[PDB]
Amino acid sequence: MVETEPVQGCRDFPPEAMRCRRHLFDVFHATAKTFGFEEYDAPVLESEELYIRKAGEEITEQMFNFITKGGHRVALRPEMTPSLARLLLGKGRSLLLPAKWYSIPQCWRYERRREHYQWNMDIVGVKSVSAEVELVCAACWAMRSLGLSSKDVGIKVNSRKVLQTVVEQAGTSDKFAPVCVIVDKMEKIPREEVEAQLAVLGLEPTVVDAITTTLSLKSIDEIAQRVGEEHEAVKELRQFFEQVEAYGYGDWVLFDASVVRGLAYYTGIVFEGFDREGKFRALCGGGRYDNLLTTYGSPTPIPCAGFGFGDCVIVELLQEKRLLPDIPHVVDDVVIPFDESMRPHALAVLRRLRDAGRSADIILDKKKVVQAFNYADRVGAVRAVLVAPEEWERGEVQVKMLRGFAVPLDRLV
Amino acid sequence: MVETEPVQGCRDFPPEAMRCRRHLFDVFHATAKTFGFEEYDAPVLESEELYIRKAGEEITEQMFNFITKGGHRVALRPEMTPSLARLLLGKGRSLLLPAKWYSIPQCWRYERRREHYQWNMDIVGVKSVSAEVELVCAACWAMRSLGLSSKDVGIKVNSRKVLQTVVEQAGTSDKFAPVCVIVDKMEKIPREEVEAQLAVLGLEPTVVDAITTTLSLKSIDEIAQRVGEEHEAVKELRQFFEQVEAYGYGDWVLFDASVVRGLAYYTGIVFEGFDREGKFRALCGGGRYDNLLTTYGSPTPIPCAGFGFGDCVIVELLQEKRLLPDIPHVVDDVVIPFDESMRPHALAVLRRLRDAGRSADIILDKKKVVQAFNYADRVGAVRAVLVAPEEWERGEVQVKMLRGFAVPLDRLV
Ligand SMILES: N[C@@H](Cc1c[nH]c[nH+]1)C(=O)O
Ligand SMILES: N[C@@H](Cc1c[nH]c[nH+]1)C(=O)O
Ligand SMILES: Nc1ccc(Cl)cc1N
Ligand SMILES: Nc1ccc(Cl)cc1N
Repeated sequence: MVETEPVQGCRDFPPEAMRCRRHLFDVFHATAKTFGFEEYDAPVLESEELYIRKAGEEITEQMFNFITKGGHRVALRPEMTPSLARLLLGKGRSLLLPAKWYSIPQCWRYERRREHYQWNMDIVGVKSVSAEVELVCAACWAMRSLGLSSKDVGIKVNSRKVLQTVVEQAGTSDKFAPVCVIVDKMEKIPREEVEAQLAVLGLEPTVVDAITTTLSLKSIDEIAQRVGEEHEAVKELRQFFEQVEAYGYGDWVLFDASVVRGLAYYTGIVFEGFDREGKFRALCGGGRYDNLLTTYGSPTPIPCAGFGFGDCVIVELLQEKRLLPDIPHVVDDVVIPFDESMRPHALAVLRRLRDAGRSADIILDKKKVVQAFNYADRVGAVRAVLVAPEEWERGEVQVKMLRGFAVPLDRLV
Repeated sequence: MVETEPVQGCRDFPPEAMRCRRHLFDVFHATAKTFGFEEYDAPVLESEELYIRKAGEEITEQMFNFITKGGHRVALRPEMTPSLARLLLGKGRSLLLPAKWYSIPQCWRYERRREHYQWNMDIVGVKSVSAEVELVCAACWAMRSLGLSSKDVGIKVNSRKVLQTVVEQAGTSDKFAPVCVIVDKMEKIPREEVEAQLAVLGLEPTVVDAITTTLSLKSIDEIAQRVGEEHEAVKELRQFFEQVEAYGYGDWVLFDASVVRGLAYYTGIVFEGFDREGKFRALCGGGRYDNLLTTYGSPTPIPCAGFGFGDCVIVELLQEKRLLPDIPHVVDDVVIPFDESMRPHALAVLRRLRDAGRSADIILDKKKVVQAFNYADRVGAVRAVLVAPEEWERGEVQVKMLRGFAVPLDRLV
């Protein structure tokens, strides 16, 4: 016998599971269309150097990578943003801006799940916080579309520019991205573990204190005290909250100075979806990354912002809230030939039903009417169309609503 | 600068290209729904042993495979059918039959394109030729849905049981699959090249002659002469053509004794889509594979049939026929704030438009009304909604159909 289980850390999607996945993706697609985003895709296989950012990120540490027979360093993508940037950089100035691009790539890791799907939404060429507003609104929209409300979830919001200043004032920008990465672990691991990693980086106790203090500031007015009420970060966050309020999602968003995210390239606003019961990891996460494309070699800086919204946590949350009823398969009609002699006519009928835009099966193998009705019920047919000899000569079939009257063929549809 | 081109043999899908892909996939999805097929998926990464069939197949020869760090032999799938079978075998008798499963997996190869998408349709648990009929009808349906007609394309049809007999009568079944694989190359390479490979296998000139002769038989009546009018293969092919005729696609299908296909596991009917101008490779291909699941270790034999329908040839054909007009992006509304002071109201309006199921952008960065209208035109907006101070106090906005009247907010939608 052959191994029936999938490769380590990977999921099979038989029909029942695939319907659940579809329910989720329909929402991501529908939301992207509602917000004017355009679909794109790129190869799951990318060059390894595309991710070599040298900042101690988990996403680069846990790369599912290998070498081709031709000796090329490749990887199954751990995230999409680098593919996006590559695509953007290749377009250059033929690319018209602003651009709003989205996708639902499978992404991979190696260390426990080794793949996940991640809805990516990104706005490109928009300097202002209106991009982040739109992005954050898209994510709430998606969650509400799935049945969640502001009671169930929210979106925490911060700016890395705050911490940028404190790192600048205590020194060298080259170390900022590495620090954000370490400081991201603060919620997870003890302060002792994070302090030591920051000290290992070569930062002194003075700057570490200031970092700690600023992560634990509770309101935007407190950030104004420490940084100034016209630090670009303050005006931006106020603009952001004002705009989200005006769109009607003020109950969904809030400030949190502890939110930095684990990715090196964020420069401005960052955000995280969360459940309001404290039970699950981040539902999504994102932010502004204005320098990435400059780092990839762009002559002109390209402002960007976006998020990723995984397919795991959201599903667990929806299951907990009882918002993932299994929805069984459906089909409009099941055509039932009275017997094999009636098959040709049954096919003709099947053609008519399908030509009208209906979803229709025909009983394929040899079986009794009563077996076929049960079969019809099992596949979730709305209607069973029995094709029998007597009715056929009257130009009719027998129709029976499952959720048996004689009907003229033209009336079936 | 970073490498902007994708990894060797792989395609990028920027928005313009992705729309073309979507047009094609919408059809595969829509067709699968019309025919009552159910979506499934499995990991692109599968165990290498899953494909070790030892019959000299191109699909196994050209495997994009590698070794994990844990020392496991894996591969990026060259086809889906083995994943399907694995999924089916794991379900066992909890699986209800017949089952009609479909997917659109990316599949890979290493040798020139190294990936392609392939619509897979498969019927499971159906002994009779009604499965093949349905499958063949689905493929024609798809092609017509894309704008092709019976003038443009057809589906060639044959049975391997014919050749099965001739191999049996001249000898040992273990060699049958290898022979089908060699005989598949007949159309491509010289008869001398195919003869030598069959002779290399250990088959004598007598059986080779008989093979050649039977591949070049032109009608079903000629196969009846050589094999008998009640060879199961004759009755099946007549049943098949009778049923396809009755469904209304008789002009789309025909017999061809040279069609064997390149895959080892086919046992009964096999078929190939083709363009009637002789310009392109196979558009799709499929057949019955009644022993595969027995070979994977099933206690009870499971009848199966299916096809794969690639995304390359079909597109070239549609391009040649001028049936792939580029269809530009569309969005219902573009909300234009008169200026930044109007942004909050513009957002509120944006919310209303989207709540009504409309697709809507808002101008995100700072720009002049006339720039924003041009922007609206460039994104293919059906309508531009200008939000200006004077109209706002009258409870109105300015609306202008792009494919400027004042309108009350409640009337916008
Ligand atoms: N790539 C990020 C999400 C993102 C998309 N765009 C910007 N950020 C992640 O995996 O967390
Ligand atoms: N796997 C086959 C197509 C197929 C699906 N089901 C049966 N056959 C191919 O790649 O050609
Ligand atoms: N980056 C990433 C890739 C794959 C999985 Cl399953 C999880 C993460 N976090
Ligand atoms: N099996 C296969 C896989 C990938 C490509 Cl691009 C082509 C083929 N034929």
